[PDB]
Amino acid sequence: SGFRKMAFPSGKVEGCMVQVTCGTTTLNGLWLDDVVYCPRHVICTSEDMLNPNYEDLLIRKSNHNFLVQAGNVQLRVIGHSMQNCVLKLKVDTANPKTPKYKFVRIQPGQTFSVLACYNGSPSGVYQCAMRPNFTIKGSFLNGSCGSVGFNIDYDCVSFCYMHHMELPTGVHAGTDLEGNFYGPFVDRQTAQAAGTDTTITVNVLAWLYAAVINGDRWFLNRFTTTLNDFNLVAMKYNYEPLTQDHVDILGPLSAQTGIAVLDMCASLKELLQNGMNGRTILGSALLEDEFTPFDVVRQCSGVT
Amino acid sequence: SGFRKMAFPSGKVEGCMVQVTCGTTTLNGLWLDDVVYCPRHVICTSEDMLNPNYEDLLIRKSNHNFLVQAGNVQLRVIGHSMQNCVLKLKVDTANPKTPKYKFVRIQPGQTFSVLACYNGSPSGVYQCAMRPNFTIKGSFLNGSCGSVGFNIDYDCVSFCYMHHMELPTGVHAGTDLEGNFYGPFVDRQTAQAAGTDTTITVNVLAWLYAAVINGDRWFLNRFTTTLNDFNLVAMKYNYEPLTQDHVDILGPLSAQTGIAVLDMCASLKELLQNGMNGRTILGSALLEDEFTPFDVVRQCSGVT
Ligand SMILES: Cn1cnc2cncc(NC(=O)[C@@H]3CCOc4ccc(Cl)cc43)c21
Ligand SMILES: Cn1cnc2cncc(NC(=O)[C@@H]3CCOc4ccc(Cl)cc43)c21
Ligand SMILES: [Cl-]
Ligand SMILES: [Cl-]
Repeated sequence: SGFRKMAFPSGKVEGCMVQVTCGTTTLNGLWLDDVVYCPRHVICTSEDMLNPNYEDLLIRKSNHNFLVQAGNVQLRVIGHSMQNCVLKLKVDTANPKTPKYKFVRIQPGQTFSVLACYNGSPSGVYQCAMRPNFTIKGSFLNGSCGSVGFNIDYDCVSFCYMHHMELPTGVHAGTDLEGNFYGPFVDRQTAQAAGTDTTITVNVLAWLYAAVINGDRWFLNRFTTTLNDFNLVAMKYNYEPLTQDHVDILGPLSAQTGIAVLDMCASLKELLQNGMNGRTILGSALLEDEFTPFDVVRQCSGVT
Repeated sequence: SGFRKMAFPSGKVEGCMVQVTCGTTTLNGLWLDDVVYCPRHVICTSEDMLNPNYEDLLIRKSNHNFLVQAGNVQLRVIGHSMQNCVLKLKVDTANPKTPKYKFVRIQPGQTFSVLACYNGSPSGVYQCAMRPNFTIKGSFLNGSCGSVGFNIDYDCVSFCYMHHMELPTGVHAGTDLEGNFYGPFVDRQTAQAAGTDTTITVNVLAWLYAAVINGDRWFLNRFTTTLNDFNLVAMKYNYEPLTQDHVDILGPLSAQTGIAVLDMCASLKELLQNGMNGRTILGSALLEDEFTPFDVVRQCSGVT
């Protein structure tokens, strides 16, 4: 028992991290096969960030202007191209530590681990979720750009995020491994405000099932609700609308605990309306929404 | 910016995990050099756990009764010994992935990362702290025994914990890499209740400094306190007494933010007395105590 904000083991992704330097800018790159992926703003000065024409800035850069360093040895860049907001630097050596991998674009509500890096060196690993406003609440400093978000399916690493930017409000923006930003953000130092950060209802429900599985049962009540009834309360609390797909997704957790999905919805409805009353659930004084129903099943069953 | 419960990169420790089987019991082992460390209860049946005489049970076991499997290849056990509550299985091959390492016994309040494993395979990584009652609030299931807790100092892994047991209240108990349990726990299936789980005051103060560093400043007040005055309030809230050593430890965070340690103590004193009033600090509705002052500095400066 016990339920923790758990990240995937990072070793497979640590073996992919490299340092990319272009001129006076140094960020992280992801080395898979003979390609190094990094944010295209590696080609900018802090002044170019204000209004960058990336296609024009890139005309002035050649293969030798990109200094790629894996560990403490230099990689030879034999080609470079821009795919959306990422640069792909073709090197002459295939990464020997390249794991089985995929590039996936995730939906809001989905969770992933992040291996925060500085100068191609991993500093830490943590779990976060793609918010409904397409930002992430990470922990990134200057030099952390190029750090990646991922999920592991036994031996296959599914890369879903590359860190690019920090909005004025401290939240984070980035792209998938094809260079397409999550949400409306652009790689420009311009005022970009995120939209409403709603709560991922399906994830809160999954976390309430993890609490019942791990012995926290105080919040369980004698009521039930309907999808329409629960969604009226959820809207009022800036919770995402719950769909029949989310109910289906919760099916296995509902089977494991014997608590019907709509009964758990009524438990959540009362927690929203009454508050925690100074109580905690899985060591938390707030309703956690960064555990998907798949994460709950994986952690509670011990998938390796 | 952004402040997350961050674990150390786990790759160095993933390369040490092996599966240890003795009879019908299978748990995890830590392979460093030509030695495999694992909990001594690998030699017990679920019935032996009730009242085990380990020295007697071990008489019946030979080198060939310990099946050590690294990845999918078997290791040859050429010796075995019991050190306190751990078994050291000498193998004929030195682990090629053995990192630079140390065995350290940590004090309560200290934090470390845990790489949870099942059948020698890493399933996840998370951060936790040695509680003042010498338990940890981990996430471990049946088969997770032998999973280790560690800290990294650049390239040196300091192993501080091996998981052994789950108390009836869901909390966790284990030993250091010398086999000595943290606290009073014994490797017996007997009623063992943990003592008071007090809050690690120095860690809460360090986390309040991380909040000010990352822009959460609402809780800052116009008051100051003394060590004696703050400790009267802290005792009443089951907070650990704050010492001049803890004040000295906070010195650098105090310098970075310009907020005197005793001023932050008064901020904490008011949060304890008034509550959060439905507000959050670093995305938390409760005062987090599993970040040491060293963790705050490391994460906020990006030590790799
Ligand atoms: C500067 N900085 C501090 N903590 C950060 C965490 N993550 C990222 C950054 N970096 C940025 O956001 C830079 C700074 C200049 O403005 C822009 C504009 C667009 C883009 Cl794509 C990147 C950036 C951080
Ligand atoms: C059974 N189990 C379930 N979730 C666990 C998480 N961590 C550990 C265990 N295992 C144990 O605690 C076993 C079960 C039998 O009782 C004892 C007694 C002493 C010792 Cl050292 C180990 C154990 C877990
Ligand atoms: Cl910006
Ligand atoms: Cl027990």
